[PDB]
Amino acid sequence: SHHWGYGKHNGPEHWHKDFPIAKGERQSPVDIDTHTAKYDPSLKPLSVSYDQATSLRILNNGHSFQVTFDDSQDKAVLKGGPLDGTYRLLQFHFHWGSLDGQGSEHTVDKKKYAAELHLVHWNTKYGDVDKALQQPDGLAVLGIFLKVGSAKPGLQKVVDVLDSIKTEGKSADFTNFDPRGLLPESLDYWTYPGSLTTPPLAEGVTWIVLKEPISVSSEQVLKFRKLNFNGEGEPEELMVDNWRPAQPLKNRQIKASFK
Ligand SMILES: CCOC(=O)c1cnc2c(NC(=S)NCc3ccc(S(N)(=O)=O)cc3)cnn2c1C
Ligand SMILES: [Zn+2]
Repeated sequence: SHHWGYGKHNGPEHWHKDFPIAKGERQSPVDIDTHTAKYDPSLKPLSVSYDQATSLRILNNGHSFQVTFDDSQDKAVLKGGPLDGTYRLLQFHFHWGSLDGQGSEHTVDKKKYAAELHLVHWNTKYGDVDKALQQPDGLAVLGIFLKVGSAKPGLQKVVDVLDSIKTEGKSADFTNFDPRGLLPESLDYWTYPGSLTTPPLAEGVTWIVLKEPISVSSEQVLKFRKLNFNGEGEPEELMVDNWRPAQPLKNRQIKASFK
């Protein structure tokens, strides 16, 4: 267990004491005001190249569940859009709510989605993720909203393994998972400079938030809500509402890839 969390005594309003950058100039997430975001005709097309992805493990880390990838070579990469050079996929994880009307970190005209998927990539010009974490352009997170409706077939393999990683520190083999199955049709996006949304809240992320949500079923998101923050044997505290709220935009502009 880590000291920080999402509760009354350790949640987002407390994080600044250990992580003073929590009150910084480029924190995430933010509200995306669709009427103030501006179309940027100079944004290059986004390239999501996930066909050679090598998934390794699925892990309950006490704040989310993550799927980890082999990032030792250019396998699954993000390029183009606002990005200079090549960003390698390291992991994905989710944020979700106790109810379908909350759970996302980003908001769209103050609308909260049921959940948000973060695909976390690092800039290969810095050689490893730890070095990338120290740079203002070290990371790129592709954010995808989840709404409750039809099931997402490409998520079901994830849902079906969550019973094996109920508590903090549990992991399982999770090879041959294809993250292409988590993507919506459209790659239309908003982009802005921001931060990690969990400690250490490092201000090194280029955010790329897709406009089109994916639909997941009520049964799929209910399985997320059966996970536990606690380790095996501690009082049961459901892993729900593991989202940081919108932070001040301050001196930033959100750009749109689309009209
Ligand atoms: C040299 C190879 O390094 C590693 O093996 C390594 C290092 N770190 C990780 C992570 N965790 C990461 S990168 N955490 C930082 C973070 C990111 C993204 C957001 S968000 N919520 O999207 O803003 C928050 C926080 C997950 N595997 N892994 C691995 C496998
Ligand atoms: Zn995240």
